[PDB]
Amino acid sequence: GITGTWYNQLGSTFIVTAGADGALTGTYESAVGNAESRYVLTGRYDSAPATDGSGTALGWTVAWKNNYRNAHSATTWSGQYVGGAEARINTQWLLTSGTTEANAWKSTLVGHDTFTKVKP
Amino acid sequence: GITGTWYNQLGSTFIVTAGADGALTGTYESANAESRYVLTGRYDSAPATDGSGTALGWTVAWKNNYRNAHSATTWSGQYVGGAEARINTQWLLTSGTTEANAWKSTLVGHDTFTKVK
Amino acid sequence: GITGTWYNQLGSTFIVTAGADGALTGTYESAVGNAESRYVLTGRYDSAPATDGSGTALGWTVAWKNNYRNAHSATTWSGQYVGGAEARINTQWLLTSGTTEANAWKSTLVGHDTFTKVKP
Amino acid sequence: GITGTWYNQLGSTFIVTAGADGALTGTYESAVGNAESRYVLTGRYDSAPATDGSGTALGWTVAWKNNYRNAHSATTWSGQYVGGAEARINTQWLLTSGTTEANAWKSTLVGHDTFTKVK
Repeated sequence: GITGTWYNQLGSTFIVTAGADGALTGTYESAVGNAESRYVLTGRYDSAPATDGSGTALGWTVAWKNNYRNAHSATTWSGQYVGGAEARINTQWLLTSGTTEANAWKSTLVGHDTFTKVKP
Repeated sequence: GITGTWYNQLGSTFIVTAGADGALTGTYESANAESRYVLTGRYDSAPATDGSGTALGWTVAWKNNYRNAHSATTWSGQYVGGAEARINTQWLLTSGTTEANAWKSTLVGHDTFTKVK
Repeated sequence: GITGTWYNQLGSTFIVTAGADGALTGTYESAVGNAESRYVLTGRYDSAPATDGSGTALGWTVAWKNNYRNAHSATTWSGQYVGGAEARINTQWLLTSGTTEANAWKSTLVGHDTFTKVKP
Repeated sequence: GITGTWYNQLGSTFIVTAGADGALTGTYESAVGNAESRYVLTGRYDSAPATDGSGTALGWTVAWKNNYRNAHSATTWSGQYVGGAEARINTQWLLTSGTTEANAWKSTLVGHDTFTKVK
């Protein structure tokens, strides 16, 4: 299932536990950006997905502050878990930095990450 | 300044506690108990003090004890304090789909939250 | 209709002509970023919208190169025109910069612009 | 390097001409290529990109109306072209449908497409 250790296409490490109540908890270690070591993540997933072959919807957030760095920013990943021989979590993400109002127009980056249980 | 009740532009209500460890926890009501859902997320607990906003994000999975849309929304944005405080966000809403329908699985939009209705 | 001079919430100026064949042409002047004076835009719109009260879908692109500056980037706006007492074009946009592969993960900003024929 | 036929990961095809002035013009279609699947495309690209190894920024729009059908929607692709023997156009896209105001919150889909010169 969702619980386990996942890697995105750039080598970031996503260590997640999916709880009975729909909770996602764990740590994220980024391979890019103003980041170093692990950061806390929390999120939610559908704990009773459809039974028609559909994926399992989920999302989570990392605020890029830990005991060693603070980038004044946060990423959310929104996506779905797809089971099978090679399980996969396909996501799109938004990375918002704290800005002044005049700079808010350039506050948010967008991209897509795919996660598997093997290193890229 | 984040902890409390917030209201978006379309009649939703966003109730949150910002914990000392960077946690966001609370409930989201998209319109009674049938419409309330758990939310969890994170925020920058040590933001800059130069006029910049406070970065944050949270997730709602659209399942409760009454309904299940097989979908989840993430909001990514920043809190801005002051007399007219706001949380300005962009969001992604992914539905569980088959592989053939995955290309149309994700909606995008934006929400602005205020402390007054 | 769509043809006219529009302004977004930051004061950018969008001068557009909607042709009978579905073509959008005109110029864009940005209130923000590495930009000066007018830039070419081209795009498309639905020349036969639904008759059920729905808006009119459209989109356009600006490459941020003109005779004065070149930011090595391009924005696309995707949205719909909504007729009314206060006509409005509501959009969401993607701004992609030319980058190296190592920097591609942070190549794309995302936002939302609303345009009116009155400058806010 | 942009002018020619490109294929995405899901069976769509587009033929584009990159003009000297920065114009993109052409047609977007399905793998089958039947007339009912073909739509006009129009966009812009950076006609003087950097020389430091960066990609070439571009974007284009397709409104999903042709002589045969009308989905009352339009997609914009925003991305960069990367040349070489394994040339690519890497994009993210937004697909907005015309909606009433009550339904505008769910008017816009987002995704990503990768285009290659080979099927």
